[PDB]
Amino acid sequence: QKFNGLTVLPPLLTDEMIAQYTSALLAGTITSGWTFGAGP
Amino acid sequence: SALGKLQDVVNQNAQALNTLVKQLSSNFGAISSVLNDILSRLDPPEAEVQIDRLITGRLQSLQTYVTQQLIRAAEIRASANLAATKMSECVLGQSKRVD
Amino acid sequence: SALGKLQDVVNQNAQALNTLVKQLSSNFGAISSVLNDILSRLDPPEAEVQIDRLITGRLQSLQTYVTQQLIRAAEIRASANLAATKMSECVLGQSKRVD
Amino acid sequence: DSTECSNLLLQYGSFCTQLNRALTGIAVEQDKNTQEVFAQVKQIYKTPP
Amino acid sequence: QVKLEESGGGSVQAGGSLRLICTAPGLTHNNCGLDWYRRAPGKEREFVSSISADGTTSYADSVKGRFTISKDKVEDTVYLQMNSLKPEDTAIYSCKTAFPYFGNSCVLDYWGQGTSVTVS
Amino acid sequence: TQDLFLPFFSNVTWFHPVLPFNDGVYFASTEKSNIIRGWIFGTTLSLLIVNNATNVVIKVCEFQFDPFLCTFEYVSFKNLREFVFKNIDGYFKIYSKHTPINLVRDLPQGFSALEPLVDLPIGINITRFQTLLAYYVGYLQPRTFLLKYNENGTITDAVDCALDPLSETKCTLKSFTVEKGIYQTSNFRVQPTESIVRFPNITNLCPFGEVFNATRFASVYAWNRKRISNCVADYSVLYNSASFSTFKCYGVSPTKLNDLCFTNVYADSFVIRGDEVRQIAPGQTGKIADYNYKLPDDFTGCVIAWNSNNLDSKVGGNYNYLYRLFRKSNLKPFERDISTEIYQAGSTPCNGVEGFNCYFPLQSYGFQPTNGVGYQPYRVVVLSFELLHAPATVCGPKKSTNLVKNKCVNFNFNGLTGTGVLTESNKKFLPFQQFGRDIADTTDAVRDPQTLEILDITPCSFGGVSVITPGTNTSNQVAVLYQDVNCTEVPQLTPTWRVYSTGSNVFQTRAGCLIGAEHVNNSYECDIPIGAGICASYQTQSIIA
Amino acid sequence: LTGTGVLTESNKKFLPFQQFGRDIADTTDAVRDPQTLEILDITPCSFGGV
Ligand SMILES: *[C@@H]1O[C@H](CO)[C@@H](O[C@@H]2O[C@H](CO)[C@@H](O[C@@H]3O[C@H](CO)[C@@H](O)[C@H](O)[C@@H]3O)[C@H](O)[C@H]2NC(C)=O)[C@H](O)[C@H]1NC(C)=O
Ligand SMILES: *[C@@H]1O[C@H](CO)[C@@H](O[C@@H]2O[C@H](CO)[C@@H](O)[C@H](O)[C@H]2NC(C)=O)[C@H](O)[C@H]1NC(C)=O
Ligand SMILES: *[C@@H]1O[C@H](CO)[C@@H](O)[C@H](O)[C@H]1NC(C)=O
Ligand SMILES: *[C@@H]1O[C@H](CO)[C@@H](O)[C@H](O)[C@H]1NC(C)=O
Ligand SMILES: *[C@@H]1O[C@H](CO)[C@@H](O)[C@H](O)[C@H]1NC(C)=O
Ligand SMILES: *[C@@H]1O[C@H](CO)[C@@H](O)[C@H](O)[C@H]1NC(C)=O
Ligand SMILES: *[C@@H]1O[C@H](CO)[C@@H](O)[C@H](O)[C@H]1NC(C)=O
Ligand SMILES: *[C@@H]1O[C@H](CO)[C@@H](O)[C@H](O)[C@H]1NC(C)=O
Ligand SMILES: *[C@@H]1O[C@H](CO)[C@@H](O)[C@H](O)[C@H]1NC(C)=O
Repeated sequence: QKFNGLTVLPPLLTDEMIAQYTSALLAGTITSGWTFGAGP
Repeated sequence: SALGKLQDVVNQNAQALNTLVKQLSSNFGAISSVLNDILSRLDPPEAEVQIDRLITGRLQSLQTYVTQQLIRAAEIRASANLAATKMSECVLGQSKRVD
Repeated sequence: SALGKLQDVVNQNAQALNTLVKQLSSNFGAISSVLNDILSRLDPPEAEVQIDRLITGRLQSLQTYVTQQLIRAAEIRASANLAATKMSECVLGQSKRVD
Repeated sequence: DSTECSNLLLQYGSFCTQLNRALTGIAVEQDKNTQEVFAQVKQIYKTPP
Repeated sequence: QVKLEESGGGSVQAGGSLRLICTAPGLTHNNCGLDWYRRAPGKEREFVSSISADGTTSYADSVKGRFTISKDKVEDTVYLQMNSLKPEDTAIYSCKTAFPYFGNSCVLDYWGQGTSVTVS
Repeated sequence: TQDLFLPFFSNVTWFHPVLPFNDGVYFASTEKSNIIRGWIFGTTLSLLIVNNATNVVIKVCEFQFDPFLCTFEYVSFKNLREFVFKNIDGYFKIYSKHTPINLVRDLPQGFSALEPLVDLPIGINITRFQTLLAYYVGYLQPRTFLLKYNENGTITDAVDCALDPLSETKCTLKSFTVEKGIYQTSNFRVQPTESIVRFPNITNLCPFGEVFNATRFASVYAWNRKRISNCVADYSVLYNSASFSTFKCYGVSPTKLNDLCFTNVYADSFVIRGDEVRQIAPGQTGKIADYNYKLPDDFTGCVIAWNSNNLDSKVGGNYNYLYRLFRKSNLKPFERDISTEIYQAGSTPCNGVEGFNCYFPLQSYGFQPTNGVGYQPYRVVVLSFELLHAPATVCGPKKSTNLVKNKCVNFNFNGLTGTGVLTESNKKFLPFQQFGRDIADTTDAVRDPQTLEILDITPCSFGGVSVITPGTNTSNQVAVLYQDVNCTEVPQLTPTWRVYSTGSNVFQTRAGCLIGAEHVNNSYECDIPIGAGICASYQTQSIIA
Repeated sequence: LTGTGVLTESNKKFLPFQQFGRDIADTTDAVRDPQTLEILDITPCSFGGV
């Protein structure tokens, strides 16, 4: 963590956001089959 | 050795950055590898010569680093497109493509 | 902003060309950036070094441009392959692959 | 942080701008990658209790 | 305590030839220029010749053509070849050179003694 | 373009009187009765420009001057006249423009360019001027501008490139309109406040007098070398003296020796014929250069030689001084050899018998006090020193100062020049260790020469600067993001930039310090991506994050 | 101002104090003749591949 012109930008989506997306996909698959990927 | 691929990506990025930093302590033919000493040891008309040698050397390394990163990014992008396709077709549906 | 994808390519190519042309106006650490001036205001044995510096700088800039183009062509080819696949499978048939 | 070095560097045209632009393009692409892979769902579903 | 010298003078007949050698020991390190001046009786000193570190020679109007100023590669020795001499060349010539003080090595200017060039 | 302009939105002094001429002048004047005539420029108040009834006289002379109403003489509310005067490279340039106004007691807001009017090749230093007769005076500074040329080649608009963040954005994107987004314009670096020097408190001067003003120099084949250490090395003594025939330093500038700090320093002394003096230089050849004293090809030191006619000659010529002249091999650099074996020339061993096929390897000097200078004795001293970045036991004359902590300063510990922030260490040096170092071989800790304590070094803060903007089509308001800094350390046209340095709208994110945005508690869809899960947008009107 | 090329007549209109034109790449493409005070275009000398 020492610098000469070096920086490390932080990613836009934190890890909790990635986990939320994953849980959404998983819950949709469990409760509604393949229908949620093509409509309501 | 399960999560091999992620680990290799991390390693390849941390290295080749350590190399970039370590390349900062070479002479490239000058009398020293520190700018503050060439300035503090010579008159401008030849401090310029030494500084120019250092500038050429250091500018050479940065281009190599940038080109390497530019090539690796394409590999990662191809892998990410594959992952997106697998998410669309294996998760949100049932696939008929073998394997 | 519907067609941003088709305009990014044009903008990138034009910008690269403009940078390549502008790099002709840099002396790269020589007397001047015009060959004629070095030819006139100096004798051959000393003008040769000044010419050599310009040659090195210009050659390096050209190489950088060519490498950039080589890298861009690869992703354009990837898009072309994807478009050919979509033509074969979406237009000349009915597809089951999701999304 | 030298200034003689900087003035000498100015005689090389626009290399540094090219390098910065390249690295910035690489950096911005890495968010599009994640966006494409994970953000495929309109809403946020929840399992029943 | 003399850092310079003049040598190579002598007595030669009109139309004759001779060789001058102003010899300083540290001229290679100093990289200063060299001047030959002359003094003939009944008047004041005048410029004879000059040589720079890069060999751009300059000559007096009267001596050009046969007086050639030159510098050896090593040993810090110079020459002024004289030919085509004439009796009015009988004069006392002198050198002038620069020496170090506070770092840089050309600040202190210094005239040697001079040598007699007696043409008959 | 990058040149001398009048910065936008600035004070013009308002006369209604000798004035300075720093770098250029923007003179303007509105009138109706032509009450103003001309100008007088120069230093000790020199050229003159007047306009009586019809003809305009522009003359340069030396004059006699409370005015009211020869190297060159180019003789020949309703109205507003604007003039720009500047003096570059021996030329004096005048630009001008006329316009009609109907307004009182104030400058109109408008844009109009100034065509060039004349160039005069005088070549006189100018530092002051005075008018001759409501008139306005400004000044010119180096700036960068973005100029807009229309179809016919007339400048119709311009952007000052350092007024405020939005103008800088418009500069980087060579355009006059900006789309909604986030753009990265400049870098930001903290600056050193002071300087610190710390040297040990010894006072004994180095014994140069002993070496130089000596008694009996050794002969060249056995040259005396003396180490010098633990002393202040003031060179002013060698500077003042002017009786030197050669003073040349190879790896360093001879006029900077009072500032450096050397690790190991050696002084070599001997006496040589003047003719062989040239042989003391790296890479040269000869009998001295190959058999008696060889200098390396990467030498780093100084050579000081002068003449010793009045000290080293006998009545018939001193014969003590000696030198090797017959050796079976060349000398590697800094190699001494004082063996006394007869040199074999033939194919029969000498067996300690000189004469046939056998010569003594030495030969002496005759210093007749009346020879040519090419033969008179010369005393030569060679100072050779190693010049690493190190404890540097030998240091020149310099004054120590106090110690400053927790501020970006500019330090020098026994030649460890650098810049950064010094704090107190929790490290455990060992009684022989002088400084620390990190993985990448970077100095990151030192030991105080005068109190023997351990200081950590960290670099001064720096980062990038980005500008958050809704499109200029929507508003002229912006926010600024300083990347990866702490909001305390943020400190520039005061009416424009200083607004984005303080206020009640400072927010601290995981991506940097955000200035000019208001932090709400709601949550929306992302509009402009800041980072680390933070976005920003334009709503109800101001900018929210 | 020296160069090589083909000089033709034009219809661009300078301003009464301007001497030559320039392009987006900052390369000369027009010039005003010192005496007749006309505007000439400069076009590069033809080249290509075979
Ligand atoms: C070797 O010894 C000689 C002895 O003459 C040293 O030269 C002389 O050193 C003295 C001591 O400072 C100088 O005196 C100073 O003179 C200046 C005016 O030039 C005056 O302003 C000072 O107040 C002081 O009196 C003297 O000038 C100098 N030169 C001569 C010709 O006497 C020499 O420095 C010694 N060398 C070494 C390496 O010690
Ligand atoms: C430069 O001199 C030439 C030579 O006279 C001028 O060309 C003539 O200008 C007159 C002006 O009335 C015309 O009537 C002629 O037809 C021109 N051509 C000739 C005489 O061959 C030219 O105008 C001058 N230009 C400047 C800028 O001084
Ligand atoms: C001009 O300076 C005065 C103070 O002397 C003050 O009115 C202000 O700082 C300036 N005026 C502006 C910026 O309009
Ligand atoms: C023209 O200039 C001369 C020079 O001093 C001056 O005396 C004269 O008054 C001027 N003419 C007019 C009409 O102002
Ligand atoms: C002008 O100033 C320069 C340096 O400031 C000086 O060398 C020169 O002699 C000056 N000339 C006049 C005429 O004042
Ligand atoms: C340029 O001048 C012509 C006059 O011939 C005028 O018609 C035109 O409007 C001008 N260009 C612009 C952009 O106004
Ligand atoms: C002089 O330096 C020594 C080095 O340790 C230190 O102990 C001493 O305190 C210094 N002198 C003064 C007056 O502080
Ligand atoms: C910023 O500085 C303050 C005070 O020094 C400190 O409390 C805070 O933790 C710092 N923030 C970061 C991100 O370092
Ligand atoms: C946001 O909510 C938190 C917790 O309720 C509170 O501490 C904070 O003051 C709120 N911010 C605003 C701007 O109301």
